[PDB]
Amino acid sequence: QPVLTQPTSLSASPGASVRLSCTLSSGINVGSYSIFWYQQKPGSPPRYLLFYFSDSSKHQGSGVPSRFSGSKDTSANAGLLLISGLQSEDEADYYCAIWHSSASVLFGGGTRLTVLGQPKAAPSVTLFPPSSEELQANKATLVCLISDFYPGAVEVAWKADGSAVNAGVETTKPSKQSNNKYAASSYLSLTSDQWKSHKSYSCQVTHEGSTVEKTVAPA
Amino acid sequence: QVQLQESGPGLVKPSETLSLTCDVSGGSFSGDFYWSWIRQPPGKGLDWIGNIHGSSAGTKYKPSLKSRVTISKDTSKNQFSLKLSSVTAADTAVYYCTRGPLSRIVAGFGRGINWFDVWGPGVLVTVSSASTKGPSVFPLAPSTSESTAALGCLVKDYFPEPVTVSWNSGSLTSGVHTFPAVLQSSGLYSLSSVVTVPSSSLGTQTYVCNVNHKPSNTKVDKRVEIK
Repeated sequence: QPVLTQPTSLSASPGASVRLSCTLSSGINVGSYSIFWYQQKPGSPPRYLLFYFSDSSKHQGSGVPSRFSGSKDTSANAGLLLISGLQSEDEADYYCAIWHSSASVLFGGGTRLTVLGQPKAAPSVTLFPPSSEELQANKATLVCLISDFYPGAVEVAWKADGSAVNAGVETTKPSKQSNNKYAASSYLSLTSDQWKSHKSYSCQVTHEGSTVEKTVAPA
Repeated sequence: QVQLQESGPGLVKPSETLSLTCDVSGGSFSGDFYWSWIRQPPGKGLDWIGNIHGSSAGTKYKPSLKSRVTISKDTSKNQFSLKLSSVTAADTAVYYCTRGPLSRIVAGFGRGINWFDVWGPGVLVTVSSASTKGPSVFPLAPSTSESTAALGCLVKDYFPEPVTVSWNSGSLTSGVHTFPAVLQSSGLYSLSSVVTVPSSSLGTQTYVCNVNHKPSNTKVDKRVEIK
């Protein structure tokens, strides 16, 4: 039962040199296998980065910058992916892989690489009231869109006439956008009568130490 | 360029057989390289299913799947296929087809079996017992207005993923933000796509979201009007 171990997450500052390890289980030896490396950015499929067996046997790959390279650590029984001069676009998930004669293609769990220098960014919040169409179907969905924030962690709460709402809220996890910032959405699902029965509804997004609250009012 | 493209049903019921095909263009199927199937559960990592060699048609599968998996080929059509029987929710994933490098690159290397050099874009397969459901598309009408105005479409209560949204038949890309869907306790998905435009544009330009939900064979074009 051979398995590849990768650290689930790694953080490093820009310009640093980092070592991503793919440790083989005790039963197999890293000298005997060519370690392959794959990189995956959000919203796209993985791409072959490189493979390293030894200085004699290795391959770099079309378009892969020389700062990426492969290596091994026989004492730790590990394959290594090395990145020098870390850039912000190097943020990705990194997967290692070997071929085992009896276990076939083995993937590591993947390392999620974070670069630490990025500045804080406040969320921009847009709140939509329900459509007249949906209202005519006796329902009302409030849509709260939250974009361009970093760090990715936010808290979303809803209010009715300034008082806390206790149900009907679904909030997506933060995803990363094309500008390396984070985005999320939160929905308050009501009936048309519940929508009519308050003078204001509000979506309150808490990011870092502060909150930005948007408000809509029926009719 | 040797371009790959996965196809197949986006939704398969439990215990049934998942069936996908990879169409290959720009290059021949036959050759000393492996054609492979790899899958990735949403947010989950990479998992190798199996491969078929280009010139020998021999197969190799993941040992924990050998009883369930069949990888076959169609030389007349230049495409290979994947069949995974008795599926469960554990088989929900994006499925990729891949092609190894040419023999010239592997000089004494072991076949490049685990070398996945070109990838398809991947198709999501949801294994679920719930029925397909098309979306209800509601306008998100812009709002006193600021210098920029946001308008959008709410794509409400569909199953399964995914849904794509364009704006004005693709003529409009700048300022478009389509958000990842929420999944409700009801089992149904909802998402929103907004475009942010200058105030001036509201009196001159029409705005139509184009919603594509392939699993229900539904497309909706909804004009986001101002009221």
